Amino acid sequence: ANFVSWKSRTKYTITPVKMRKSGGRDHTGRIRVHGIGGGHKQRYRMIDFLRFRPEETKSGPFEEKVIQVRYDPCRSADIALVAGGSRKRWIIATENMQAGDTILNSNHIGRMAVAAREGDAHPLGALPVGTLINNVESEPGRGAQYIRAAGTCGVLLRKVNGTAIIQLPSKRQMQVLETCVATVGRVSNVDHNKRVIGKAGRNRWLGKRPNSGRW
Amino acid sequence: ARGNEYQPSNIKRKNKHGWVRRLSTPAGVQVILRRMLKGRKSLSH
Amino acid sequence: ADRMSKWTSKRGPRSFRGRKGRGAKGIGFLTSGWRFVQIKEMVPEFVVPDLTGFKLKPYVSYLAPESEETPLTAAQLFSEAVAPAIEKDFKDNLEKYGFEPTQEGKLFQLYPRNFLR
Amino acid sequence: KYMVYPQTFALNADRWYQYFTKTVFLSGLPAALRAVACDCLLQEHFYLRRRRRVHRYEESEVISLPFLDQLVSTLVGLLSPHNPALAAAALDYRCPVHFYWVRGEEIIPRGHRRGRIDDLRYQIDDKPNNQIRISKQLAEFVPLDYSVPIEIPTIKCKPDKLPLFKRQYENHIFVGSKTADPCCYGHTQFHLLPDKLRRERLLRQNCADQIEVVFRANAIASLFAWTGAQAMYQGFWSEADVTRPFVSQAVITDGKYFSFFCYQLNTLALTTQADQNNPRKNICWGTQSKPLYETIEDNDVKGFNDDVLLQIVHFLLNRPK
Amino acid sequence: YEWGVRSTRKSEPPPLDRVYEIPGLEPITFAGKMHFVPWLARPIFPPWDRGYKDPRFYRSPPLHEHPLYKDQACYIFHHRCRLLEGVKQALWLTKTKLIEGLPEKVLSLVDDPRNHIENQDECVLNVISHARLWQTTEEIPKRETYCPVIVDNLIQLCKSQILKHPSLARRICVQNSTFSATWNRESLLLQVRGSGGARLSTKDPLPTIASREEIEATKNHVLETFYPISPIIDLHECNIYDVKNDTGFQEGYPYPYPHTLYLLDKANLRPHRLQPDQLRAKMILFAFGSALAQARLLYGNDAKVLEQPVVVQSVGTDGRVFHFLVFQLNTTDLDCNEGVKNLAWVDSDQLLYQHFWCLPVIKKRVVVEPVGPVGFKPETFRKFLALYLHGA
RNA sequence: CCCAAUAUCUACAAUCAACCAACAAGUUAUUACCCUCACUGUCAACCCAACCAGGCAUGCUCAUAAGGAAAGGUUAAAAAAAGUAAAAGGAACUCGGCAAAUCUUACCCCGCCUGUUUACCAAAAACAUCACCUCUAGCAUCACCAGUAUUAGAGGCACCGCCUCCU
RNA sequence: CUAUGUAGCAAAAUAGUGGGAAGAUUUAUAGGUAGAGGCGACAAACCUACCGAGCCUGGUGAUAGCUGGUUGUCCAAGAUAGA
RNA sequence: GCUAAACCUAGCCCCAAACCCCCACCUUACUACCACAACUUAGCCAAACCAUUUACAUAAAGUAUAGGCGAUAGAAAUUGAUGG
Ligand SMILES: [Mg+2]
Ligand SMILES: [Mg+2]
Ligand SMILES: [Mg+2]
Ligand SMILES: [Mg+2]
Ligand SMILES: [Mg+2]
Ligand SMILES: [Mg+2]
Ligand SMILES: [Mg+2]
Ligand SMILES: [Mg+2]
Ligand SMILES: [Mg+2]
Ligand SMILES: [Mg+2]
Repeated sequence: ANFVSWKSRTKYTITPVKMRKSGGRDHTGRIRVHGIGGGHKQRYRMIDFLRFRPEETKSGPFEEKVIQVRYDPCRSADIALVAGGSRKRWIIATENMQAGDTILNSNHIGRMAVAAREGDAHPLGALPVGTLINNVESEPGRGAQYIRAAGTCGVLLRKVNGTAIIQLPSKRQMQVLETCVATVGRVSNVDHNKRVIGKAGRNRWLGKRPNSGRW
Repeated sequence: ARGNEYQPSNIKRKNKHGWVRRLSTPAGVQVILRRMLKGRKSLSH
Repeated sequence: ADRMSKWTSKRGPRSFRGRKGRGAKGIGFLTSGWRFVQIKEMVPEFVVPDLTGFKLKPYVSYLAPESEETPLTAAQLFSEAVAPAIEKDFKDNLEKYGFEPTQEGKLFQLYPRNFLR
Repeated sequence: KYMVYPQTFALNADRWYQYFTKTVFLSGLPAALRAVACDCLLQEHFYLRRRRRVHRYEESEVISLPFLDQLVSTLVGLLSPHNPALAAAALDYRCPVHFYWVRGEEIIPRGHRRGRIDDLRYQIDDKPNNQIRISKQLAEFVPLDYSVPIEIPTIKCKPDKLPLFKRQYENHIFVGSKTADPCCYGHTQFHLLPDKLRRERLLRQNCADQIEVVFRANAIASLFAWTGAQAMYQGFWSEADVTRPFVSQAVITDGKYFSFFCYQLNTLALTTQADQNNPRKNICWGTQSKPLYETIEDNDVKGFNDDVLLQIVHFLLNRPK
Repeated sequence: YEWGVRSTRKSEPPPLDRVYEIPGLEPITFAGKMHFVPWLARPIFPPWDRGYKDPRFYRSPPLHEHPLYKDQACYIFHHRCRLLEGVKQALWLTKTKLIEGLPEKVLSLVDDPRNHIENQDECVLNVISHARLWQTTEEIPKRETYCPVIVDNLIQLCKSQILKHPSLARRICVQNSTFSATWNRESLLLQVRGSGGARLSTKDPLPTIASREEIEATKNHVLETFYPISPIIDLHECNIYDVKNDTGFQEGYPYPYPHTLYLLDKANLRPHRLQPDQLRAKMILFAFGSALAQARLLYGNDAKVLEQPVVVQSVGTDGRVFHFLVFQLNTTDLDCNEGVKNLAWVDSDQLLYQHFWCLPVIKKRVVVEPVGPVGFKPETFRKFLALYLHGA
């Protein structure tokens, strides 16, 4: 099967791009994961997760101000378009982010813990013990892979020489270098649990279909 | 009711039985060669 | 479901009906928006001579002598083309007698053929 | 229904369009404006410089159509003093003109309908470059029963043999706006020929008495379409023939050469039954084509003529008395 | 997280045949027989260069080696660009203060009734309709065709006011207007290349609208600053441009002095239509560009405070909402962030008509909102023709 | 039947698009080019069903301006098929009010509902389905996914509330 | 659901009566999944009229303790323990 | 009396000998004209199932040998080689 995956874009831009659904079909052509297909057409907004990325030929902590916090089909959380310097980025927003707010993004580990606003991005070591974080990264300068879903809080547990132990939402710990950049707060779209979809048609709209088999 | 399984279409007919589709795989070249040997004057659809 | 009859431009859907030519040469190229540009150079300009005063006709009288078939061969052409000049100049280094060593700087190349009948 | 094209390459299409229209054609006739006209001519040709270089295939779309737009807009803007009609007028840029009529019958020559008699429908669609519509009808040129010695030429051959092709789409009568528009009557139309039909393309062709054919064909077809649509907007049609002559004017230009036409529709009864004996004819009253100027060298316009501009303003000065 | 999955990039070239890395050997490759063969070595051919270069397959040299290439990054504002913060961003870029509401002088040029066009109210109403209900063969015309006619025939409606004064037939409407104005701001070399239409010019340039004692009364005002957004967001940062101002034409023109700029966001789909704020910002920048081009033509490229301020107008519209701007330039001196500023009076969100119904609205055959415009406000037209009349 | 190259961009729906209300979230600046209309479809009573009361997307006419012919001639037997009418009685027929004529009511079992299924004997009390529960999984560039525990996959059950003698 | 039809107009139709008909709907167009595999709102349902495992060619003249057959004239001997 | 019934060769089978032969066309083949690659026979079938197993010059010799030592498989040394 001539299946060139759609995820072929290289340059970054805030404009939505044209998703092509898969239906569970992998590159060969066979149902690899049952229960996928159909549903509303969607476009993809390239949300950028390295929340500490300085613009071209600049450095040092930077401030950005939001513009809007809109629905996103692909995520479960609500993305936000942050403007800074001469650059716009899509970033996952936390619960209490309104249009017009401002957020700091720093890699500067202070002498001691700096009381951080509930949307800013700081290195793990820079935060105090007992706060809530999102968009954690496994290792520095990599990107956010851990907590990103809707309404998920990640507690910071402790710090030791060069590392920090954080608690993931699944009720278990993990170690990460203290220079890993996280965001303090709770991911947006809280109480997304309580979405009684009501009827099978909604499931079909989202993209799921009922599949018997799954040998 | 059955019997009308052939809904003709030139694009499909030329795509799934044509000269280039045969020549795009060893099995197809074998098919063309069999039909060259048997004498056919309709090698490819 | 017919595979014996020839395949020509009258057969497929719109796309096929358009793409397939009918043996006709091209004279130009498609530009943007399906606009066609013609090139005066790719259109064969016929070269017809002046037939006035010509003393030959489509046929030849039945009162003509016969002869033998003697096809022109490279030797026969060379014999009366350049040889006499050689012999005349043999009584006292080849391009002077019509030899053309290379065929890039002439309009009608002999091999490959860059001209037309 | 046949698709009649006002701007047509077909040879001698003028007389064919006469037959389809029951129109006779008569050869003859029924201040710093020169400064502003030449200034618009220059500001579209040489003065105003484009960013992307001019190519000679859209030259009749970006250096000759704005020329007519400016000419008509300025003349209408400054001539409102001398004619209050233009003031509360309706100026339309590239608005569509459609007419749909029936003339003749033919016996279907093949199929499961052979022998059976069917009407010979026509359809004219036209994008006039500029047009001026008014709210009070103009004054007819000659009365409604102007018998003339000239007779409509007869085409014995089928319509197709002059390149003319059938099709089937919506049928549309349209003067430039729907029925509700008060400015339903019509005053003037300015047409710009595409480059296909221009002088130079037919100069590679080696005939002279065919250049005016395209002008005449464009005039006849487009003015008949417009006038007929005006008529049928008032309730008239073939079986209720118009009582008052309808009239309109057209200026047809290729960008350098101009011609003028004064058409007067008398009859819509063109069906075979309603044209049984109706001796009304439509009339055209066109002129030849003259050159507005000679050339545009650097900044002047050598040989700029004032007769053509005078005729244009003349046609714009008409009043609905 | 890099962008671009591996399986979509060109390819890793196939591993080379080892015969090449034997120092004395010249391999046997299939270049002798002009066609691929899978049991020889893949050749290595010279990079092919066309002695000619056909136009249909030309490949431009990269942006670096163009003759007009400048190291410093210009910030152009051409038609499609859309300022993020909008009005105040344009103010900063132009060093001006937004004075809400049109100036009293022009708004007092229409209060007198003698500047009335015949049957004004009903004629503007039927012009609205003619543009929006009777224009084409379909029941509901679209914006791409009814945005331009509203303006292009409202100006014609007002243009019939020559009878009162024969000095009105002294101006023309032009299309295809391309004016380029380059200036500087805090070592940011900005340019504005306005390629639009619906501009009208005049022989006699417009008068100053603010007193010489009011242009100086702006120094006290502190030009607004936004943070952390740069003043160049959404501007086209280009290394290909020119330090050269052109008004869009050349020497010796009747009607050379611009009067008003009409801007037409006529795209059918909303996302291709500039928001209100973006539209006002576009108006401000285009007007300032025209004014600066005129100033450069009159005086030259010298940063200074103008003795004779040049004013321009602009109306931006989509078809039912109108924005009016009067912009008075008084300084070519712009590098500094203090001094004499230019003035900009703007009226926004001015509705010519609240809504339009093209087909009758029926609940139970009790038609409630019949065909036509609902919520017409002639005051928008009052201000429109006011801006038109000023400068007579 | 198409398009010269490179960079830039390309945040806000569509619904008469304006009011309310939502969710399923819907090209240009530079460089190169002053060339013109060639080539093909164009017919018919037609195609897929071996020749055919079957199958066949869209636009427009909504009963026709277009298109057609249910009876080879006769007589008016039975049995058969379709239809119309019917005295009094009105389910006594029958496995059952199937068919037909008339239009109302009440309950009980099963399944929550709309939907899907055995192309060609079963459309259901089966499958699916919102809701709930259980099990597994700490995470890169070809599916799940350009996703990250309120997520993804695999299972059971089936919203919600209440519990683990007459005829 | 009933009646007609059962080599029928049709290798599943016709006439009436019916369920849905802004949605988990219906549908034209090109592409994909290939046979112990695909697909499946699981019915062993469907994958070109016949699928508890497509179709074609080859091994293949498969094998068959089973069924059916086995061709001129005339004569003569010729039958029911058991392992 | 119809229907029919009759015919010869067109060719072919097996040997011997000799080693055999203008244009368009891989895109939708038969279309004048633009930026990846190729390199162990399983099993029907016998063993009356089936599971190891089961065949692809003459002579020596169906011998040595192999084999649920069953069914079956099986050498070598040496010997000498135009016609119907
Ligand atoms: Mg036709
Ligand atoms: Mg009829
Ligand atoms: Mg009959
Ligand atoms: Mg009969
Ligand atoms: Mg009865
Ligand atoms: Mg149901
Ligand atoms: Mg046997
Ligand atoms: Mg037995
Ligand atoms: Mg005996
Ligand atoms: Mg056996």
